Amino acid sequence: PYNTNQIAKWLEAHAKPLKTTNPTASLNDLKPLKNMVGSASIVGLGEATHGAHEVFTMKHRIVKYLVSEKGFTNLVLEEGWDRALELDRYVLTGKGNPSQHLTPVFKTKEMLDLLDWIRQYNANPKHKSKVRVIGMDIQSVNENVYNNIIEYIKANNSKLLPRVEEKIKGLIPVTKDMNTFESLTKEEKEKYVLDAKTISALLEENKSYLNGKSKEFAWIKQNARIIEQFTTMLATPPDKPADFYLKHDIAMYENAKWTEEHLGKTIVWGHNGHVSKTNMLSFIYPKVAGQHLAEYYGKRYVSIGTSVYEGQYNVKNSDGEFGPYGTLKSDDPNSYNYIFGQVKKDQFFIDLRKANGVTKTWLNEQHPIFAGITTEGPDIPKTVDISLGKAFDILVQIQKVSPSQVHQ
Ligand SMILES: [Ca+2]
Repeated sequence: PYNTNQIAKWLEAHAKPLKTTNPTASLNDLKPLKNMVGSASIVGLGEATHGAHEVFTMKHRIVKYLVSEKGFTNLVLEEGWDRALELDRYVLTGKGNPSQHLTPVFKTKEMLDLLDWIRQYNANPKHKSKVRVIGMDIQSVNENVYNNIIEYIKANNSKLLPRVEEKIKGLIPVTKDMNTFESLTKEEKEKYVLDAKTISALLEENKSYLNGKSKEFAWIKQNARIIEQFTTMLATPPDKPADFYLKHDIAMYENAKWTEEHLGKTIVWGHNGHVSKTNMLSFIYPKVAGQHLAEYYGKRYVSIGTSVYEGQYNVKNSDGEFGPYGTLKSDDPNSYNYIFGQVKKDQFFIDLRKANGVTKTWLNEQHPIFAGITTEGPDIPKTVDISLGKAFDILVQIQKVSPSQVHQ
């Protein structure tokens, strides 16, 4: 019968102290991460919640470390693939207005500082590599995605445009948002699902007449893949309600995999529930992106999760408004939050894969942990059971958080 008070002492002796959560502070305290990450090709970096300032800034510091010390060149955000096309343009050319395309919950100062740092890093002649910004989410398929396909066909094989031109013209108005598409008739969604399949099929058979062995054709093909991901996910029949979510994270997984496979060492930035190696969002998801990633990459995928203890965070209230209405209550002494919360350090990280004794056993058992869902409601659990040692390879604990600095 292990003693959780002793476990908290073992954690203290093996915890790597984090000096600050300030993005501009020295990266020296992150050095222990070099060997923890090792030669992994893709690292999941989760956020305990989407509404905490310190969580965002600490993740910013890690990206910084991974980019300048471990060769990572791609940041995949839990953001729409279409919206990120504009964020990528911003960090590449400095042109555009980032906050205009960021999802509402991410329209924050921390997010804009992260993007600005990436923009700066990319314009510095001393770095022999640039960081690309990709979006793995598909809550919509705006017109910019369609124009990429239109533009590439017009330029490489304009003769093919007729076969695609208004399949996309009809798809544009119904993919502007999930509500428009799901509010369609069963027969309608299926026709659009076919229109998307056809567009992708068209690019595939005319591969040789479109400079198919190139890296730009790879991009185009993926852009078309996004349309299929969106249409298929929302064409899910009512007799299989769980498939909406299964397909959702299968797509995010595919987009994160596509990035690593075509662009290199990648960083998957998203919620703890989407990068964990086990399903902690089982109350809605049959499987999450992180399980597909671990399943395909094995030791090539490293999963880092963040955890909290005390403080306040932004969350949507009983009226559905996003604000500083979240208050952490790590009252339960059996939860990972309370236990890691007893470590006498403001911030620290640790390699869960290196745990020994009872701590190792305890990490492989199911225990309560703050869920961090963006909405607070009667049917939304505030905590969920999870095996920390199975969900994450590395844990970063931040004892006190405050609300993200959401634009006003
Ligand atoms: Ca999320």
